[PDB]
Amino acid sequence: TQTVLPFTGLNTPSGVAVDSAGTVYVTDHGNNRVVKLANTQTVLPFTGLNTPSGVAVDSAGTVYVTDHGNNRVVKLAAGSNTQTVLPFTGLNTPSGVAVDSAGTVYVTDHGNNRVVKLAAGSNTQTVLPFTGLNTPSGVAVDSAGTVYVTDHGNNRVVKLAAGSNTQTVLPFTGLNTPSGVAVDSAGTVYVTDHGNNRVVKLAAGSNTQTVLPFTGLNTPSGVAVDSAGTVYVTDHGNNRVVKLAA
Repeated sequence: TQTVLPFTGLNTPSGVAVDSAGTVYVTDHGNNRVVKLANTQTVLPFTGLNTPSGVAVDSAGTVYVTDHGNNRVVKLAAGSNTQTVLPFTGLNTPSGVAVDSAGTVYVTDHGNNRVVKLAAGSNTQTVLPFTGLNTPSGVAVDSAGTVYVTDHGNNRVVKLAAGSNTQTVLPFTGLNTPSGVAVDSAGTVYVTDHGNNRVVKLAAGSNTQTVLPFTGLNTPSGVAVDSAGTVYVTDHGNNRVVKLAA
C-alpha cells in the first residue's frame, strides 16, 4: 500500500531524489525551489532558480538540480549556503540530471536532443554517442556505468553500454510519452509511464513488465529508488509525492 509523504505548499512538482540515509528531495517547479524531507519539509539554500526540473544527489550529499528556463545546472556541496554553477555550455533547456559513483554529472540536454556528461572538476563537456532521439527526458546511471535515458518523443527507453557505443531499446510495452527513469543495484530499471498515469519497472534480463501498485496518479514524472527498493515517484497533477515499499 502506497503512502503520501508529508509535503506542504508546493504547486506542480517536478523530479525526485533520495539520499543514502533515507531523506527525499523534490523540486518545487512553481516556487523555483528545491524542497527536501528528512520530520517537516525544508528547502536547500538555492539562489536564483527559475522553474527547476530534475534533481540528483551525490555520495557525499551534493544535490544536483537543473534549471529548465535558466539553462543552468546548480549544485550544493555540504552544509553551506554557497552555490556552484557547473561549467555546462550550449545547454539549451536541459531535462533531468544523474550522477555517477565517481562524481560525473549526467545532464539530458532536451532542446538539442542529446545527453551530455561532465566529469568532476572538468571544464569540457562530453556528448554521449546517442543517436535517433526526440525530446529526451530523464537520465539514470547504474554501477556499471550504463546510461539509461528516456527517449521520450518516441515512447522508448534507450540504453548505452559502458565501453562500447551500441544503443539498444529496452523491452517495454504500452509506453506512451514516458518520463522519468531510475535504476537500482540489481539492474531493475524503473520508468514512469507518464501517458498512462502509472509507474513501471523491468527486471534485468526479464521479459515480464510489472506495473507498480500506485493509486491516484495524475501525470507522474520523477522517479527514484533507495536502498531497500522503495520507489519514490512524483505526480505532477496532484501536487504530492508518493512512495511504495518493496
